[PDB]
Amino acid sequence: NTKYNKEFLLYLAGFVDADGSIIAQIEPNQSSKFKHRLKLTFQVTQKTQRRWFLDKLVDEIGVGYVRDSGSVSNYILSEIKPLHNFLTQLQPFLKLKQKQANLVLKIIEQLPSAKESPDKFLEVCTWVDQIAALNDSKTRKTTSETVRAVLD
Amino acid sequence: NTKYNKEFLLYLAGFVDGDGSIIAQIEPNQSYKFKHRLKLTFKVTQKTQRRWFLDKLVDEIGVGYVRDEGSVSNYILSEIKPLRNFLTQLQPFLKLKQKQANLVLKITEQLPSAKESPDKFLEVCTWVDQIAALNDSKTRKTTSETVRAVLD
DNA sequence: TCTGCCTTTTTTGAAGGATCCTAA
DNA sequence: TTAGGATCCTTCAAAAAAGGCAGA
Ligand SMILES: [Ca+2]
Ligand SMILES: [Ca+2]
Repeated sequence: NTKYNKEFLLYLAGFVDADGSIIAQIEPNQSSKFKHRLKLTFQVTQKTQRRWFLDKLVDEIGVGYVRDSGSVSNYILSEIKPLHNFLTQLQPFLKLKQKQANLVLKIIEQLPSAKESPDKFLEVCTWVDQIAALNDSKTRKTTSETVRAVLD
Repeated sequence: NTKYNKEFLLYLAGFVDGDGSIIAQIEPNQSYKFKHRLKLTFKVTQKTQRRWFLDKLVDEIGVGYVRDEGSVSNYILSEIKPLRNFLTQLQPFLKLKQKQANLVLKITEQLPSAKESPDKFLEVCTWVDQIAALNDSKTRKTTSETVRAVLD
């Protein structure tokens, strides 16, 4: 558990509320127990000319990585434990994405029990739905109702 | 002056570096002495469903206003004196738009003596050029060299 | 099985301007 | 003339997903 300084988290929270994204997904997958799995991603996007800003963020957060997608680059953090540690410390300072971060934390904490009960899995999938509802969601396909249908 | 608190300025600088814009323009208009005027705008854009965020900004900055543009809204500050007071305080905390902020402050400081000679109006115009260079400029038309219709 | 990373796509929600109006 | 506001336009630079591979 890296501890992050407060002035860093305040500025970063403003920047995340603006250019960042807290993304929760349900992905069909026949080899997982309930034929789906959850993905949680913290992302900060920026034009590739300013990839230096994202490279410095990776140094400061101490985990995650930067990838180029031609025109733009993204800082990505997905690994569950460091994602939990990071969002736990950022969320107090968030204003537009606070609810999404707290949902992600709730999901992460219930993950252990999600993976042994289909109705607990479903409940967690409804929290994913709530995240997407708070985001500017436009291309989403798999929802908790997709999961419920498939569970037979 | 209105003296802003530190935690407000940290968060806002991150938000501004993300969704904000520090804009300097040279507008052609035959009724100004030099056939142009300088226009300086601090802008924060957000989707209109989140216009309450921008309304709150008016209250916290204590000047400026919010304009609905249909799909998105903008907080706008361009009145020269409060703009100068606000950017002076925000500038230290900016990381992507710090130079643009300092150019606007520099221009503002010279405006008075700008409206009193060619050569020095043109000089200020090159400082506008430099802010546009720092921005992701894509639709700019009137530059300092356009202003060389001051040539007679 | 489970997780984290890789690749790619969609559609804006921003950014960064240009131009027009009007009082004092 | 001037400052500040009002209307508008362009072109992305973001956001927010989708789908897939493979090592553990
Ligand atoms: Ca944004
Ligand atoms: Ca941005």
